[PDB]
Amino acid sequence: MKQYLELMQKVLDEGTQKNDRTGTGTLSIFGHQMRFNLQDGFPLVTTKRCHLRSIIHELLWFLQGDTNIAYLHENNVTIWDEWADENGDLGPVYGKQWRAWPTPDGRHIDQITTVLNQLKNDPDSRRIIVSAWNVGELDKMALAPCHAFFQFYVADGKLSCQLYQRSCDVFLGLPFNIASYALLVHMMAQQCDLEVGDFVWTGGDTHLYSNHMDQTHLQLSREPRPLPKLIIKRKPESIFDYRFEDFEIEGYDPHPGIKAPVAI
Amino acid sequence: MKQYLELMQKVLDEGTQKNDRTGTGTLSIFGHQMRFNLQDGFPLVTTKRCHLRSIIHELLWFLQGDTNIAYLHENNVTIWDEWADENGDLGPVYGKQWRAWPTPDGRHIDQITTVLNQLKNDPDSRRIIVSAWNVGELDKMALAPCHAFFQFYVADGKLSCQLYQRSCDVFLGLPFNIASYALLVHMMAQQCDLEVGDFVWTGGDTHLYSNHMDQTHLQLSREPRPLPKLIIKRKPESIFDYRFEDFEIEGYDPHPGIKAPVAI
Ligand SMILES: O=C1OC(c2ccc(O)c(Br)c2)(c2ccc(O)c(Br)c2)c2cccc3c(Cl)ccc1c23
Ligand SMILES: O=C1OC(c2ccc(O)c(Br)c2)(c2ccc(O)c(Br)c2)c2cccc3c(Cl)ccc1c23
Ligand SMILES: O=c1ccn([C@H]2C[C@H](O)[C@@H](COP(=O)(O)O)O2)c(=O)[nH]1
Ligand SMILES: O=c1ccn([C@H]2C[C@H](O)[C@@H](COP(=O)(O)O)O2)c(=O)[nH]1
Ligand SMILES: Oc1ccccc1Br
Repeated sequence: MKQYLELMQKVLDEGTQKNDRTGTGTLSIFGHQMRFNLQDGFPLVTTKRCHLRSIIHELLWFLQGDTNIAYLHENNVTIWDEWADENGDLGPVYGKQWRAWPTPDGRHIDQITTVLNQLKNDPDSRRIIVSAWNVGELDKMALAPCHAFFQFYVADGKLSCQLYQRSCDVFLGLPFNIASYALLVHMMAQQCDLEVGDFVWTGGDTHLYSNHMDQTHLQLSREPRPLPKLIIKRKPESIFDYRFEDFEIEGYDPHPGIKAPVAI
Repeated sequence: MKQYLELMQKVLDEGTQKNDRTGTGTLSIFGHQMRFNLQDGFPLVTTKRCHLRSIIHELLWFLQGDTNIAYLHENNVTIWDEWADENGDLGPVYGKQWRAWPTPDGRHIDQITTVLNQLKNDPDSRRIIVSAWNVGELDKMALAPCHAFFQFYVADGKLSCQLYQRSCDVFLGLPFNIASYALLVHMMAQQCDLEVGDFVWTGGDTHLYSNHMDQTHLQLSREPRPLPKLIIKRKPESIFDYRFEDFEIEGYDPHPGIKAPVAI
């Protein structure tokens, strides 16, 4: 899509050359922001084929708060395999913080229920926030949260959300990340009887890996196509009762997929 | 400043009529970002006179990590008076989280020292972050953090920083907030022997109060003037050893101050 391709081009034109944790070099920029009016269509990249299966399962998995990959495995979703230990545990990553942020006094805070309580009883609140950046638990996590913190906003009967992504691989991760949060907004909006507003993506270290340059130029040579439409075939009794089959993408006609390998 | 006036105009043209904490109505937008190349001069608004005295004392106070207002009072800084209790305590706000974030196991994490350690040993890290959004301690704070978290970035020998502000009164608080963080970047850069890069400001609920409309129109009618230059007269042995007198602003020639009252 337009916003995405503009960012890719920006990284190419303005990015500075610098490596990553003892590894592949990158071109990076710091601080960028894109806005997607969800009423204009579901923001699933069209300049390359993207699959939503893993994205949907991962989101349902996050919402359940259990950080063991068992559920992902039961559905043959392997995106977290390289980070899980022999027992399938990842430590207190995303889901754990979203649903059970541990306090110093022994309590566990359900931020998702909190946000829903706020959207229902105090929609104009300026602190409808969910943070996964639990400083005291970073060392126990298989990896530090990338999509670290998001905030909701309501105006004119529409639900908007802004995500702060501290680090972003523009080619591989960004499309996935945008789709994931767009889905969450639709789900939250359905549960609150609200229309969807804007999804605002804000990035920190936004980069392109040196070995994805040809892939980037190829995708930039393609014209974005009309965005698909997200359909939720059922209204669950709560944000925790959604099922994989409840989602359907309509009118998605992307260009062919583009493979982008990674170093180890 | 150009960026600041543009945001102010944006709120006026695109803002939605939204009410706030049972009180004064506002015009608000959600999600915006501004960039200040600190190499172009210190970002202290010139379309209205702004005083840095309280801003400097508050930052030094944040860095010391003590949340009692005693130090502020010793220097006749009264900006936190309305939120402090009879003993002058504010609960675990900003400073406490920056310097002693409590973990579930009883430890207290010094995020400022952590960040300095990162800038010195691993400047390319994509997780040089400080967060004041401690979910488990929000209820104990006099007020929920507004400038909720920030991230540093290093490229070409320059230090940049991006702040996420969840809520922002564009007229009264923003100028203060921008100056505060710009000062922090200068201090951090001096300690790490780096040049100053960009300060990126990202906002959540960005608004203008209905009773500040005349004041806004007045400031918008004024032409911004060349930005001043920040001078640090001494290089302390550490980020915690700065003193009020170490700072000096050169070439600040602003338009007259504009008073903006608040309801109670
Ligand atoms: O670990 C991943 O893997 C894939 C991946 C795909 C092809 C490829 O060449 C490489 Br490298 C990686 C991924 C994505 C969806 C899937 O259904 C499967 Br399976 C795998 C992936 C693509 C895009 C974003 C991803 C993010 Cl944000 C996290 C983890 C993965 C990830
Ligand atoms: O609590 C404040 O007060 C002042 C303030 C000034 C005039 C006025 O009409 C009203 Br209302 C409030 C402020 C600012 C600097 C000072 O030296 C002193 Br004293 C007071 C203020 C101005 C701009 C930003 C502020 C922020 Cl972000 C926090 C707290 C204050 C604050
Ligand atoms: O949702 C995600 C998850 C991971 N990554 C990327 C970011 C970096 O490319 C790499 C992680 O490196 P660090 O930021 O942790 O240093 O994986 C993303 O872009 N988006
Ligand atoms: O650094 C600061 C501190 C406070 N405020 C403002 C934001 C809102 O105008 C009000 C706080 O309202 P809530 O976000 O808490 O609802 O004070 C700022 O703009 N900047
Ligand atoms: O395989 C797919 C194709 C299009 C959209 C989602 C999936 Br998953």
